[PDB]
Amino acid sequence: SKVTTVVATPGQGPDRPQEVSYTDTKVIGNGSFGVVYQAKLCDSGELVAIKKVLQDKRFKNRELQIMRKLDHCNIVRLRYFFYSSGEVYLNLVLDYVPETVYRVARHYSRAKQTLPVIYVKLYMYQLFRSLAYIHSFGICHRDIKPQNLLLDPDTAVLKLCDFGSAKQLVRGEPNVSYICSRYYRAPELIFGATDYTSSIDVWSAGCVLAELLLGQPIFPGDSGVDQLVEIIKVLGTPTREQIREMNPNKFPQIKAHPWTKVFRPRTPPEAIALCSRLLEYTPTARLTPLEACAHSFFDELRDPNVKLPNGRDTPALFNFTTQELSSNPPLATILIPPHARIQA
Amino acid sequence: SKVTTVVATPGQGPDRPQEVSYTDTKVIGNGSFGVVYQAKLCDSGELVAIKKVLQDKRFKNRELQIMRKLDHCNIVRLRYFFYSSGDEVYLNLVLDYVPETVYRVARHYSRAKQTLPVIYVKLYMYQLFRSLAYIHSFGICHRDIKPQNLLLDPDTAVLKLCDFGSAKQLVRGEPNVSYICSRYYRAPELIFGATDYTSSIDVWSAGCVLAELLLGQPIFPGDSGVDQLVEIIKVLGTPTREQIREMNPKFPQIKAHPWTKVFRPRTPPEAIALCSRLLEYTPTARLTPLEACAHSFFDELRDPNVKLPNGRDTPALFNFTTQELSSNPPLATILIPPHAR
Ligand SMILES: O=C1Cc2c([nH]c3ccc([N+](=O)[O-])cc23)-c2ccccc2N1
Ligand SMILES: O=C1Cc2c([nH]c3ccc([N+](=O)[O-])cc23)-c2ccccc2N1
Repeated sequence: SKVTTVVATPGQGPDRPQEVSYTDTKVIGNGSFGVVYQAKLCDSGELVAIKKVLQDKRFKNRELQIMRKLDHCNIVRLRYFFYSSGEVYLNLVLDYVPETVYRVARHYSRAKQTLPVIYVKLYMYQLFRSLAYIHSFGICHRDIKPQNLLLDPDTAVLKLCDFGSAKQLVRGEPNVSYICSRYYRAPELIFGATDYTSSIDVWSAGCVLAELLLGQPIFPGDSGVDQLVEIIKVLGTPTREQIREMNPNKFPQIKAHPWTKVFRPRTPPEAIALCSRLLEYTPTARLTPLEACAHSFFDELRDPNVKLPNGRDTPALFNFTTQELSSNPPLATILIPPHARIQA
Repeated sequence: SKVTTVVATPGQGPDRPQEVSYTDTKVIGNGSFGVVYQAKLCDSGELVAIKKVLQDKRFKNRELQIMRKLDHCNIVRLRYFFYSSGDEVYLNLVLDYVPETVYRVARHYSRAKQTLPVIYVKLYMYQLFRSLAYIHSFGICHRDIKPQNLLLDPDTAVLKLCDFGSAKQLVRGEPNVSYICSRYYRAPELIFGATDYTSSIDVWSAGCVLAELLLGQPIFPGDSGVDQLVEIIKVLGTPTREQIREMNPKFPQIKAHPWTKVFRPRTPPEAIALCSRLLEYTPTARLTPLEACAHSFFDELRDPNVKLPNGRDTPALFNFTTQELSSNPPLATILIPPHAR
């Protein structure tokens, strides 16, 4: 079988060129930006994904510069990056994860079942950790959706991926409002706001949580108008002031439709509570990623005896860094449970 | 079975209600605005669709107001309208029922690995452009042109534009929301968030429907606006800074993909030519609905001997009114062929 050898720059270490060899190359994605292949590293035999993008000589690649400064257990890792031609192409060698929340959720959905809540807790918590981390650098993902949430079935580790839309948001600087996928767009983006903040990622994460609980997207619609109608059916009509906070300079008025009426009976009240605090019209009213992690809905993950259904221990959930906690250090008293603090 | 009698107001003419009875009611759709039922008029036996929408009684329904004013062979007709309740009040629009949609017809061919015969692409697109020329002559923009809102009668090949729930009279200098129009059919200026767009957004949408019928699939798919723009750039090429200015409100620099390379071989050159004149970055550069009708791609419909594959004659295609031609009267010399009475 064919073996390709390239010389690449390490994704995060010091600039020490490495000779990398991979085989069994095969396509696994064709997203507008470029091609996403899967390959097998000759030596270790580990699987990797290679995102190949056309590199504009005009400017430096934004995804690459962002990926180079990230190092977190819940963010897909950039192992190496090198250029080729076959025309100038940037290749990003990333860790390959077997599943996605999108595929897992679809499997349960067409089997008429919902994902056990223990998994909803583990997945959402890890997503909020990854967001707390990138937001601490002022970086907004801008495309949070089930397809960009990679999962390892056995360990239950979740990893945020695809930073092709990510960007450092600077106060006072305008940003395009046409990023983010259909069902997951915050109201301010639908209204065309250009001064939105990182809280749009929080709205998107809230849509993912509601979707895992419901078994289907919570705010579907092929047009922004249809999406807003679904949002209004649940949150109610926006006050003129809330519309002002979403920013952008006439819908059939409806009242506060209980969130308890939204999900099936049995749904943990804490899950419903969390959704209501994430999916808020006013962007400043939504919980921050870190506050979300500290929410009572995730208390079970902080119990000393918690275990995965398959018997294994839960993945690392409390190894927080100073960087991660910077938005609100005091939260550590809740985020790091007593038993994770025993010195032994 | 069950018979329902209401006192309904005729869609057109003097506001004079009459008793109307209907039977065989059944849900046939669930839209965001409201349920859509089918029913049979007890007198005529004709089938009708009834759209029920919650009515904020302190204001006049815009869809109703626009519909009461429209009368065209290629626009679904508002037969009657009436109110009912469930302390909540509903406006019920009694519209003519049409058996098919371009969406369903196209899907049928698509999953059978075939494409709709071009004679139908011509008939359907021409009728859609006639309906657009008509509503635009009143300054009304549909704002949601897509396969699902194009009704079809299989036997006569008559097409009727429907669902005016997003339609609005566009007034120069007045701002309009940019979040109307469905995903694959949104003009670039809407994707960029323009608030001063014109009726030409309907033309871009119609161009997307034409390309889709020729291709067998949507031409500018994508779950985010960014993805949609990439697909648009792959075909039209990168927008000049000026074209971006005309659309109003950091992309790679790809060059124009020859339109002929876009469709399968065999595709009529005129079809390709029409698409390129509809799908233009600069909104003022796109053909007007009336100019589109007069395009050479539709010449076959103007041939005296044209017939539908099923042997029947084509539907009415030349009965233009002064209102319809107002944007450019001289086009009548092309629009109404010599043989046309
Ligand atoms: O590591 C990957 C690569 C990968 C998947 N989806 C993605 C979306 C975006 C990107 N990306 O690099 O941007 C990679 C991936 C994907 C899909 C199915 C199964 C496994 C899986 N895993
Ligand atoms: O006249 C209708 C009503 C109807 C269809 N689609 C629609 C989309 C919008 C509206 N509307 O009133 O807005 C009515 C309809 C539809 C669908 C399948 C088969 C026939 C058909 N016919």
